[PDB]
Amino acid sequence: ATKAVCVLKGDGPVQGIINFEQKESNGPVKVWGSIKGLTEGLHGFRVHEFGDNTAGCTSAGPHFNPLSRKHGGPKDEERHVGDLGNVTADKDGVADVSIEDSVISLSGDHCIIGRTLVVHEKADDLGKGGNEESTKTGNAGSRLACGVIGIAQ
Amino acid sequence: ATKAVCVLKGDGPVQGIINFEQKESNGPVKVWGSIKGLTEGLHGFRVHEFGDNTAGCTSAGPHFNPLSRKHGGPKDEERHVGDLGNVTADKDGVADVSIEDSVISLSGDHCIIGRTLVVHEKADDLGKGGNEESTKTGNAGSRLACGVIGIAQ
Repeated sequence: ATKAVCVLKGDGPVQGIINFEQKESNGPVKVWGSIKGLTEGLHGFRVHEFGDNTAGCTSAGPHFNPLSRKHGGPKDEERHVGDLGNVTADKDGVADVSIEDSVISLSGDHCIIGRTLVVHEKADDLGKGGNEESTKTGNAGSRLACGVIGIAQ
Repeated sequence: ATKAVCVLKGDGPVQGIINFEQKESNGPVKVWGSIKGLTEGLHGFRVHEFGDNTAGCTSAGPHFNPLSRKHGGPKDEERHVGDLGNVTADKDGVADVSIEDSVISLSGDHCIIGRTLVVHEKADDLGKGGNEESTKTGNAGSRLACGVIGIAQ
């Protein structure tokens, strides 16, 4: 029963705390928490390859894709392990997060610990935007805030 | 040949970037970089158990000592896995770091990825301070800055 947490920060007002819990080695991971300072609406929510913040959220690099596949949505078969979809911010700029995902993991080949969680400026195409970028980054736009995913108590 | 990195931040002016590199699974780990905003002198440098920054450096928890040994020094036989000794800040408050350690690791049982790196207010007396604290926390003082250790490119 591993747990993990992530504090999200950026140059702007976007900030939040996300928690992860995976009660079983091969079970689903529950991720919940909230993010504030967001514009009302949908925002891309992904895990990027590197837990490197030497240069802001940019150093986090590309989507976490352990097995080179095209970009897609959380429910898709053809996706990136790191694609968690979108989080939704209400009129007050606050996004309450509660997701359950069984592709990402807190251990094994899909372990996201030590990697970066990012919330993007724009909603995630889920690869259905109809252009190059879509199938690549879902056109989520700039990285608003991020943090390294650490082992929690 | 895994690599890792950590951006150190706190409530004060202390901040820096540390890099880790372990070219071989069972080999030593090189850690280097620099920290600024430090008072001139020795400052404890340790890896703590949790990559949890929900409550500043406090949430990082206890030393990373998966082996229940008494506090030791970097070169001391019995030391915590997480005890990296001290880093030294020059008159300008800058500490240049270059260490090589073979107890911590970027993989396996001593894997420090996902955990927190902290630089302390006081020098780590390496368990040689003469009291009961020395052998617990080398009498290192408050946590000046920290960051979660992430996987680097």
